[PDB]
Amino acid sequence: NTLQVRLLSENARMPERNHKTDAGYDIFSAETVVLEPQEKAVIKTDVAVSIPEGYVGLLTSRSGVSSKTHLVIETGKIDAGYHGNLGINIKNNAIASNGYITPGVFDIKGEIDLSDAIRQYGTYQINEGDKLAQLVIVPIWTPELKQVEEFESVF
Amino acid sequence: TNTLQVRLLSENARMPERNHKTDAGYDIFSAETVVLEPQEKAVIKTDVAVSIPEGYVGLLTSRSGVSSKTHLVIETGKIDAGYHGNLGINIKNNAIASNGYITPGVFDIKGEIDLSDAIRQYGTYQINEGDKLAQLVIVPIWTPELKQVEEFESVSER
Amino acid sequence: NTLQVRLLSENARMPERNHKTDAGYDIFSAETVVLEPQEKAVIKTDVAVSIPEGYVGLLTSRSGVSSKTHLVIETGKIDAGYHGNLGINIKNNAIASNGYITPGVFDIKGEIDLSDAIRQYGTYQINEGDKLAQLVIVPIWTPELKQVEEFES
Ligand SMILES: O=c1ccn([C@H]2C[C@H](O)[C@@H](COP(=O)(O)NP(=O)(O)OP(=O)(O)O)O2)c(=O)[nH]1
Ligand SMILES: O=c1ccn([C@H]2C[C@H](O)[C@@H](COP(=O)(O)NP(=O)(O)OP(=O)(O)O)O2)c(=O)[nH]1
Ligand SMILES: O=c1ccn([C@H]2C[C@H](O)[C@@H](COP(=O)(O)NP(=O)(O)OP(=O)(O)O)O2)c(=O)[nH]1
Ligand SMILES: [Mg+2]
Ligand SMILES: [Mg+2]
Ligand SMILES: [Mg+2]
Repeated sequence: NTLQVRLLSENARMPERNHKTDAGYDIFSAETVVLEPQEKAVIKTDVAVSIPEGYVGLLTSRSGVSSKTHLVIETGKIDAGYHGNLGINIKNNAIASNGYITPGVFDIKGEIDLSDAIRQYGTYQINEGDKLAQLVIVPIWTPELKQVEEFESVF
Repeated sequence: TNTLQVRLLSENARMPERNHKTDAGYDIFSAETVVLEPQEKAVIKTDVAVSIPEGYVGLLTSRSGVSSKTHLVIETGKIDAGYHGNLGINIKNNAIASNGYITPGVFDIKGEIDLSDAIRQYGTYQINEGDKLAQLVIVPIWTPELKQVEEFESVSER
Repeated sequence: NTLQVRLLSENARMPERNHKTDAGYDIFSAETVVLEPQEKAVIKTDVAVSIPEGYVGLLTSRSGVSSKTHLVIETGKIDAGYHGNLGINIKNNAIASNGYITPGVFDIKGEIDLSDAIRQYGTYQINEGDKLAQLVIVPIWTPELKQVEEFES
C-alpha cells in the first residue's frame, strides 16, 4: 500500500518520513507568514493527500515547536474525501506586547532572527520550508448508528 | 460490528450524523443553549450516550471551521468503551477579557453576529441548542499487558 | 500482547489502566512542580515505554483536570523508537496575576492546599504522584508516499 501525494505549487514540499521508527510524516509550510501575539492563521502547505477510506489523518503539532514556543496548532482531522490543500490551523498564543517592539522575530525553534520591520515582541515568523507539523494516519471505525432505548452492555 | 448503539437522553438530544460516507467521524450537536463570555469554561451537554465496543476509543474533537473562525476551543475528549453516560463537549471561550466593552449582539459558532436579549461583553459566544459543535471519531486501540523491565528488548513490527 | 515499561526512578510509578475497559493508561508525575500563571513546563514521569513499530502513543489530558483547572496539556505523540523519559507538555493557562498573592496554591483537582510560600493567585502545584495524564495507544498506517501530478482511484 502507498499514499498518493500531490504538490499544488513550487513552494510545496514532499512530507518526509525520515526514520522507519517514526509514526508520522513531517509537514512543511509553503508560505512565509508573520504571526503577531494572539493572532490566528491557517498556514497553507500547498500539499494535497489522497487518504483511503477507512482512515483519518491527524495533522498535528510537533513536541519541540509546541514546548518551546507559543505557537499552538489545532490538530486537523483529514477525511478520505478531502483532496484539497492541507492547512495548518495555528495561533500565536503569546500575550500582547502592548507596545514593546524589537527589530527581531522568533522562529519555530524559539530563536531570534533579524526582521524587515520592527515588530511587536512575541511575534513569530513562520518561514517557507519550516518543519511545522506532522501527519499521523490512523485506521478508523465507521459503523452505522443504531438508536436504542437501552444498551446491551455494562468525568 | 458495522453498528454502533446510540442513546438519546432527552428531547433536546440529536442523533449524530455521518453526512458523507467519506467522512471519518460523526457530527455532534449541542443539546443546550449556552452563553459563554471571554475566558469562560463549560461542558456542553450533548444528551447523547454511545456504547463503544471494547478495543476502541472515541475522540470527541473539534471542527476545523469552528476552531479556525472563532475563539471557541474544544479539548479533545477521550471516550472510553463501556461509557454510557452523557457525552460532554469540553469547551472554553478563549477570547480576551473584553474589559468593559459591551455590544447588543453575540457571536455564533460560525463567527457571525446575532441580535441578543441582553447587552453582553464583546467576544461573547452563544452556543445554540442543536448547533454542530464537535465530531466523534472512533479509532481502534492497543491495550496490552504491562511488563516492568530493567532494560528494553527489541520488538517485532505490528 | 505485552508492552515493555521501564521505571527510571524511585519517584516513578507503573501506569495504570483504571477499569480495564478503559482505552488509556493513567500516567503519574514523578516530581513536584510549582507552576505560576502563563508558565510552561515539561513534567517528568520517569517512565519509559517501548511501543512497537506500527503504533503511536497519544500522551493526552484527563477530562477532569482539563475541565476543572487551567492546566493545559498538549497531546504528545510517542513514536516507536522513543525509549526515553515520557514528558508531559503542560502549561498553566491561568491569567497573569495583577500581583495578587495568597498563602495557598491550586491542585489538579481544583482545590486549594496550603503552600510554604505566598505565591501568585491562580498558581497550580503539581505533586509527585499526581494522576496527571493518560496514554492512549492506537495503530497507525505508515505507507510509502507516491507523488502524483493528479490523483487516481
Ligand atoms: O509530550 C511529549 C511529546 C513527545 N515526546 C517524545 C515522544 C517523541 O518521540 C519525541 C518528539 O517527537 P515529535 O515528532 O512529536 N517532535 P520533534 O519533531 O520536535 O522531535 P524530534 O526532533 O526528535 O523528531 O519526544 C514526549 O516524550 N512527550
Ligand atoms: O486544519 C485543518 C486543515 C484541513 N482540514 C481539512 C481536512 C478535512 O477533511 C476538511 C474538513 O474538516 P472538518 O470536518 O474539521 N471542518 P468542518 O467540520 O468545520 O466543515 P466541513 O466538514 O463541512 O468541511 O478540511 C482540516 O480538517 N483541518
Ligand atoms: O469531553 C469529554 C466528555 C466525556 N468524557 C467521558 C468519556 C470518558 O470515558 C469519561 C472519563 O474520561 P477521562 O478518563 O479522560 N477523564 P477522568 O480521568 O477525569 O475521569 P475518570 O476518573 O473516570 O477516568 O468521561 C470525556 O472523557 N471527555
Ligand atoms: Mg517529529
Ligand atoms: Mg466536518
Ligand atoms: Mg481517566
